[PDB]
Amino acid sequence: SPYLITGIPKDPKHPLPIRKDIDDWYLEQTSSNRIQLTLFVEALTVIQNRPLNDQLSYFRLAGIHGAPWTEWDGVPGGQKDSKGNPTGFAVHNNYTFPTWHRVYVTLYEQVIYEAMLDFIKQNVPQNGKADWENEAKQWRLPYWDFARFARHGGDELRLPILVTMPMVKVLVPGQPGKQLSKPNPLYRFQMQTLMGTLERPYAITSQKTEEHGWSFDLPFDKCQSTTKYGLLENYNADVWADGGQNWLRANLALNEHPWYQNLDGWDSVPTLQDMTFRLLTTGGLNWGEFSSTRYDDKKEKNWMNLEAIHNNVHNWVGGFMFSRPGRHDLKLWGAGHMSSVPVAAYDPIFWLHHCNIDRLTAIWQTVNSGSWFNDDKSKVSKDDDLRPFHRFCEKTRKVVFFRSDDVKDWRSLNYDYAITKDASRIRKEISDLYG
Amino acid sequence: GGSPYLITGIPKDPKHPLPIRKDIDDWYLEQTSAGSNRIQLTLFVEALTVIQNRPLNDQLSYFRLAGIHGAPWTEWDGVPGGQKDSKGNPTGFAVHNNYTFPTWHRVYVTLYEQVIYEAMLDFIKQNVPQNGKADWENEAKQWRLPYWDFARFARDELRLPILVTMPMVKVLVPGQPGKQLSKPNPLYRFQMQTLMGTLERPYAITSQKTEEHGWSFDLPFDKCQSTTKYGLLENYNADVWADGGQNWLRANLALNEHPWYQNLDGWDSVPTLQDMTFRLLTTGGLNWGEFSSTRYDQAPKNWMNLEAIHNNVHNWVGGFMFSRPGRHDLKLWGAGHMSSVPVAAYDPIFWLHHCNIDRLTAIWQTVNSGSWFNDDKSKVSKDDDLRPFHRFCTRKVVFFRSDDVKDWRSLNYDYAITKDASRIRKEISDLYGQ
Ligand SMILES: N[C@@H](Cc1ccc(O)c(O)c1)C(=O)O
Ligand SMILES: N[C@@H](Cc1ccc(O)cc1)C(=O)O
Ligand SMILES: [Cu+2]
Ligand SMILES: [Cu+2]
Ligand SMILES: [Cu+2]
Ligand SMILES: [Cu+2]
Repeated sequence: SPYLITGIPKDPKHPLPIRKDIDDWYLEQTSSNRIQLTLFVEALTVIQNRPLNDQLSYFRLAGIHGAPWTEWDGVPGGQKDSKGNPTGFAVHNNYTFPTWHRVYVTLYEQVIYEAMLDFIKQNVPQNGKADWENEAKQWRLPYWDFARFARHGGDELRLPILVTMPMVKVLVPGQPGKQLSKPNPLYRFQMQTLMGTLERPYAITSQKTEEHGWSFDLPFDKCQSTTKYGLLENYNADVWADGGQNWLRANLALNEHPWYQNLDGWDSVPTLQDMTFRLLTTGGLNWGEFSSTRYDDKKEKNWMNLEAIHNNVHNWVGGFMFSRPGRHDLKLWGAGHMSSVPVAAYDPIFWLHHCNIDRLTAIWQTVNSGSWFNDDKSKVSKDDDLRPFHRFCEKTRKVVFFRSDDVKDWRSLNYDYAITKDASRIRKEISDLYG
Repeated sequence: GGSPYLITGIPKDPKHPLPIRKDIDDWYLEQTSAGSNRIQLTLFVEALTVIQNRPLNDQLSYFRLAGIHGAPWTEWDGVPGGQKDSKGNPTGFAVHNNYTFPTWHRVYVTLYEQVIYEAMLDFIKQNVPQNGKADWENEAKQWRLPYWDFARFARDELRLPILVTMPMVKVLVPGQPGKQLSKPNPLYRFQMQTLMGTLERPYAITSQKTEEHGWSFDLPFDKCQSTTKYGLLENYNADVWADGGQNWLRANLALNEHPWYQNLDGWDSVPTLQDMTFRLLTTGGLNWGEFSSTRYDQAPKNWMNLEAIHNNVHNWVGGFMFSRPGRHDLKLWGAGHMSSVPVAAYDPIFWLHHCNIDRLTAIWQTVNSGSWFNDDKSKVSKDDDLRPFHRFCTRKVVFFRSDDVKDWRSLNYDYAITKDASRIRKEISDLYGQ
């Protein structure tokens, strides 16, 4: 420490590699080689199995966001949210929501790439290194396009293919023709014990949430594994230890789009795809309005801001009803990690979601040049330190925290998105995907 | 070695008179409570894991025992497979749509229970400290196959068993008090080491035809490595199909929404699964033909026979919609093994479901003691051989017959509800009455 966040280093043979749609990428891989898939699976597996005292373990990286609310990279915890409760470093309900998360996703991608290089050095024979290093240097964190209809070989939105597979096949380096089935590190994350009993100070507690005006303590302390919808009130806690990846219910929620906001008076109740379309194409919006639920409290007009859409998708992926609803809403009963700020980052889909939130931000920036922390509301937050993320400042030759202006051009972090490559094409592509 | 496997039930020990098959949730809760020694849960898990890991050429492997019922339609215990139905299609030894449905399945469930008990005794011989073997053996001798009470509200909701919904389960380390080990739960699913369509001949599991909204589909069971509940959806990548998950929330939703496949036009009301089960056990005046099978049937209203309720529960547990349905039915989309006759027995819940179907039969017998293969319709099937199941008779080995298992107690098990016959109508009302 400090861990200096840069994005994957620039290699002249690999100009601005793209973050791809994780379903397109998965099909590309499994149509037509499996080297990037193998690298991602093997590297993330290593990262997930690193110990708690390693701040580049999966648990500690996920820990930056929320619970257990500890230090990271020499930056102390002890932060409080608006309710006065313990909270993480993540920015929610402020205009730095997109930029804090832009750095967070790049940290994750960078840590994964560094683990891929270690993998290659240790497992790929000389004859194969050039090719495998080429693939690592081209790889970027895929995004989950939650607003794009899934292909058939599409009419509905879905969690990623790879997220729904408990096992995945990878290559055996230096044994061309050979493959192995391994547990898929994108399917879930689990510790070796209930997360509530981890050594101090890392234990994950239950998390108090409101449902229909009443308080419930979501039993995340009783989980060994992350779950989607697997936690239900008055179920045996042995079920809670691993409540499953109930991906059919997440898919149901995505297509039923039960927005939590009051849409009384709206022109229509949009689908998730249409709400995303409106976000990207409504004219005349400023950075404050686009970026955060903070801009307009009482909205928590025929369009919804980035953070509010993102909040709904979190709920719909993780499950947002622990207590049993009325009979007419039983089809969506169940709670899980992605709906809960303190523990959502433990679910590996968190990062894929946030990769698309970053992509949506980049699209919006592209077609709203100049709208950046400069309205009357968001200007105060422009120069906030994005703790706990450190970088080396070239000008001054100092270690400093990231600030939002440092990541205004996401290309400075050495990744891009296909959709933002050609500004002559982007408006057509937005209509093709989401209109 | 020319030796038929005789099905007897667990052997009689006079200090263990007619042990009971318990409700699997009660049993699991007891086993995991501080006042229990946890030995039966350990033995069940360890024995069923061994049985599941036996090779295909072992006829007492899980795959081969599940294979008796349906696909891949091979021989078992020297009795030839490769049978064909009326329509000309492959069919297994299982009896469906006939009045021997309950008795064929009574023997099948006993076979499973017996193989498990024998594997428990092997585990004890090899893994338990000498001075604990007598205690562990006595627990094995008390153990019987638990039943899933699909019509009883969980501790108001019907639910799959607690234990069936757990991917992992903690068991004892014999001789090391307080020490437990988490292991893959053999009741959660069954899987092979490859996709089941690629197993060595003659064992490969093929796709299975199903009709949905008037169209034929291939349910892609050949592309599954694991059994699934609801995990097979049309137009999903086949890598999802390899293991489509145990989507137990959807199964529970189906149990409580009870989308009966039958036309209920003219019915006084649409009963829940608990009320339909109540009516099965309490409607008087029915004969064995009417109770036992879909074959008897135009149909009666406000009542359903045993086999028809059982069929619905199969569909609701496994998932019965592969192709995408209409908007209103999206909440129950997805297909899985338990809804398909050829492959349902591979899902470990199959046996727990049939244990309760055996229980419901025993209860009905108890309150209908004079009705047994003795109406005009069912009488002709009474003396059917229940292939492939052998027993010793005259000193010859023969096939089981329905009359050999009229008294289930001859197989050395009982149920709490039938052992206490004096209370039985009050117990049916307390459990299942509205
Ligand atoms: N559940 C939150 C949304 C949310 C959940 C988890 C998160 O990590 C997050 O950033 C936002 C809401 O209803 O508004
Ligand atoms: N699909 C059957 C139900 C069933 C399924 C599997 C079985 O093994 C038996 C019955 C029906 O609709 O009637
Ligand atoms: Cu966040
Ligand atoms: Cu988020
Ligand atoms: Cu059967
Ligand atoms: Cu059955």
